[PDB]
Amino acid sequence: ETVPVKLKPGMDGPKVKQWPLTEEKIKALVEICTEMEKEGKISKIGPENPYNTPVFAIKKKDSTKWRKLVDFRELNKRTQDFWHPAGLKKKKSVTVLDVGDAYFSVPLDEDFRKYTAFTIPSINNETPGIRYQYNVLPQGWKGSPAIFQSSMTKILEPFRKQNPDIVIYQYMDDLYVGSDLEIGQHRTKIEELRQHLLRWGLTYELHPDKWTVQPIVLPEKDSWTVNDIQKLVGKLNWASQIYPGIKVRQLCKLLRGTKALTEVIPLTEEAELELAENREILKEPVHGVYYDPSKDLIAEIQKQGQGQWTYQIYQEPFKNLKTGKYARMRGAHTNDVKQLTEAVQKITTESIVIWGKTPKFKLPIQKETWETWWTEYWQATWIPEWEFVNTPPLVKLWYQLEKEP
Amino acid sequence: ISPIETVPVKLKPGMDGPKVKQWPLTEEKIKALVEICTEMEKEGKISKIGPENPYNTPVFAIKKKDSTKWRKLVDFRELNKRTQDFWEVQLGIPHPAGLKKKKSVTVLDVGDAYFSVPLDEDFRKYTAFTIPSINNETPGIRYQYNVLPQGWKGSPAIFQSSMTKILEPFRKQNPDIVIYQYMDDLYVGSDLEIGQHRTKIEELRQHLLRWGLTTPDKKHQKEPPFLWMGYELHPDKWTVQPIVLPEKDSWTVNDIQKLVGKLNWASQIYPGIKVRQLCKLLRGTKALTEVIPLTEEAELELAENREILKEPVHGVYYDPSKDLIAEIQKQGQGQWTYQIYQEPFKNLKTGKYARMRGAHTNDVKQLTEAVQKITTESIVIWGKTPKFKLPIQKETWETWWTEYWQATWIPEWEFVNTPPLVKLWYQLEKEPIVGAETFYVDGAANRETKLGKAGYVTNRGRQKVVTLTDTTNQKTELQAIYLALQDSGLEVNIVTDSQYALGIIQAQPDQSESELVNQIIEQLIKKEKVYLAWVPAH
Ligand SMILES: CC(C)Nc1cccnc1N1CCN(C(=O)c2cc3cc(NS(C)(=O)=O)ccc3[nH]2)CC1
Repeated sequence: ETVPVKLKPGMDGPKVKQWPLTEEKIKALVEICTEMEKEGKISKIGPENPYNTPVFAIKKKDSTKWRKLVDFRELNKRTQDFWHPAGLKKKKSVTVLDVGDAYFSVPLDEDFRKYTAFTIPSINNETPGIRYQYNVLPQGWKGSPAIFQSSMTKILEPFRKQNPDIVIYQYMDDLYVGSDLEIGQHRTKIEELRQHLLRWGLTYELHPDKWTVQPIVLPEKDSWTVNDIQKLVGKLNWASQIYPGIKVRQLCKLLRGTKALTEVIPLTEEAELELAENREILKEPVHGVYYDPSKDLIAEIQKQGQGQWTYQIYQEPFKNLKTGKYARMRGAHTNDVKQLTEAVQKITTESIVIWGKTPKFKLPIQKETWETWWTEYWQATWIPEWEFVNTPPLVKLWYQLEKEP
Repeated sequence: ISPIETVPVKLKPGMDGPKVKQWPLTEEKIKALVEICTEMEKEGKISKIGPENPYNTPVFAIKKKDSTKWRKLVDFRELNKRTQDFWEVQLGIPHPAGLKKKKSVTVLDVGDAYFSVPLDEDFRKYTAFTIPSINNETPGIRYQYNVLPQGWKGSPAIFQSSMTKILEPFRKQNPDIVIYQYMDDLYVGSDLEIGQHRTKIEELRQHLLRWGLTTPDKKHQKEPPFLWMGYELHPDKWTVQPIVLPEKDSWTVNDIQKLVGKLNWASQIYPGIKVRQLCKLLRGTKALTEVIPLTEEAELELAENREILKEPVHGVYYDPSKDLIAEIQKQGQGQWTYQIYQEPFKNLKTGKYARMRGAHTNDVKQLTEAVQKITTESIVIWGKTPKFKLPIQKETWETWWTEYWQATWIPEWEFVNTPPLVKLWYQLEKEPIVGAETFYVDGAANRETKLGKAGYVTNRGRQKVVTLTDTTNQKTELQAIYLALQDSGLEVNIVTDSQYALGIIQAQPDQSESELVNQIIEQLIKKEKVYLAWVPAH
């Protein structure tokens, strides 16, 4: 039978406009859709359906075989509710698998289908878009893994008992398998899981335990100039928003007088102590920070430049759950949008591994720029929420100061 | 009517069909409406009904242009606001630039198409209207629609859908033919020779006929260059049809605004169109009907525009086997002109972006924006991004982008030296300047009295303070920096606590909304080296 799925009280179906696609992408979607049409998974719809959800074609690791990807973010937020492993983060190596291919097996409630309406665009609009709706469980839709949960655990159990030292977690179309076995034995065991998964209907890795909490390193110098001290004080002052024990008084006293920026200032013992105490405070994360599951997770990113990027995940301003840095991947040398997308995906995978949810991003990129080119470098099955922001000059300056090896 | 499956139509959430009373008409209008309705009744378009229908829509009677023949119109205005929402019909029509050159083209007319597609037999009751009788007494003749009603909300969408089902087979059978649906028109073009082409068309027409959709008559046919909204489509290219400027020695505000409208649109195609002096006339206008005399300067540019508009600008069609190239020029601060072509001088399209009079930006940022706008435009027209030819050195780009706080990017491009070249007007020093004077600037203003002071004290003993009336604190802070700049040599170190100038350090803008910041920019540009240092206030 089909489970009667419905929308949250008062909500209506999504009517998100389809963004223009490149010719390659359109061709790929059309092929893919014709196939799914033949396989009875999706069906052409009429004008009596006013709903719509964005669709695009991605590519991931390993192929030319364009993968269809639908942006169900709005539908997910409108879908009724249906109401996590603490050890997954402490695993040596975690592998991700796309179990999205399993949903086509289960049919979607007929009365809900209308809401899955999506559209393949036409170049120069010389042809009306090709409208379709789902007949089965859609990939990327929250209701899919939920409905398919009964079946999912069932198929997974046999592997879980053969290997309960391994932790398996499911988020959307993904499955993260974390084990403490060494690379080879780990991967060999994963393929064992896949082979097991393949006798039903579907088809590198992370290292969580390595995610070290990096501190802030303050500059040290033989001689300090008026400007060096000034820059140090600016950053320390900002840092007092996190660590209220940080002090700039004794340093600020050295800044008394209209002296040349390049002039060298001898540090008074009192100022020297202050700097020492400050370094001690920054030696460890601020106390009392804990994750509240009933709160939205936030991820802010700053463009540090030269391929470097910094981020912080929190819920309350300054009470950071995690902070990190991302260097551009080989190849992304002239593309910011690629580095950013890669960053968002990396940060999001961590958020899932750690808290089992995707954070809401604050991206230092113009709406237009992002929306025009993010898809070209997207590889994950899911899509996180995002807002576009103006990065404050100091927040960047402070996190740039993070400790490196 | 036709033998096509009807579309399931429903009313909005919880509403009911219109129940508006029938407008009173004369024996004349009525007698007319009666005959038309008897005709439609037999064509199967409408059906005579009765009391088993509480819904009603006002029917009206009008005669057509410089003529006389009673027609009819039904005000579905109400039914429309009560009918469900449908899928959005193509609001964005194609653009000649993206049209592939077809050896033979043909445009069919299916005006009657609306009244050919059946209406959802369930929904029909809601389209009931009434032909009144002679002066509010004997009951009028009642009817309802059995076909897609003209003026009804869902008609255009439903008709388009139907046309698609019907065309799907033909399209598959012979893919070398390109069909385009637009209003009551089908623009069928192919690479076949005229004879084979005509044969296909007849097959197509006959195919539609089998479906109930009849096509044009020897009279109602579109033949010469297809006048497709402001464009004449020729086989070799497409031209811009006459955009005429009226000769009036009396111009009202309306006349001037409308004129500027036409002129502004012309700025996209025609090189050199200017309206500055025209716009100037709108200053302090007290009424649409006010007549403002054209200043000499206005009469001159209007004259120049008249000449520019009488030039043969023509575009070309799209050839997939050829590269898409877009070149940009900075036509003054903020304004950018571009032309997308495949083979030199043969443009597929041209255009220019007015200037977003921004709060705080720079040319490289603006160049980027123009680039992104063009890209989206290209992706929508050709499903491709073009190769860019930008008047900016790779070195300029690398230096700027690689250090901007915001993610920015420009697709595959190439430098084209066609002055003026966009550039970085200045670059703030990376470190303090050894030797150069150090200004400690400060401006403070009482936000309420709007009275303040802006000054500085340097390590060289130079000092100054200026009293300002009707200012704001931000203005003083900035002004402080201004004086610092004005009174300093070619190399300066400036320290301020204005984290609003900290914004200038990170973004280094070369244009702003405020005249003050602009002045500062002018000064910055003038120095050989400037080092801006921010320090926490108080
Ligand atoms: C409705 C819009 C979207 N156009 C359009 C829609 C659908 C298919 N194709 C289209 N176009 C392709 C580009 N294009 C030509 O290549 C062309 C014009 C043309 C004129 C004559 N002769 S004439 C009538 O006397 O001017 C002879 C051969 C010709 N070829 C015009 C038509």
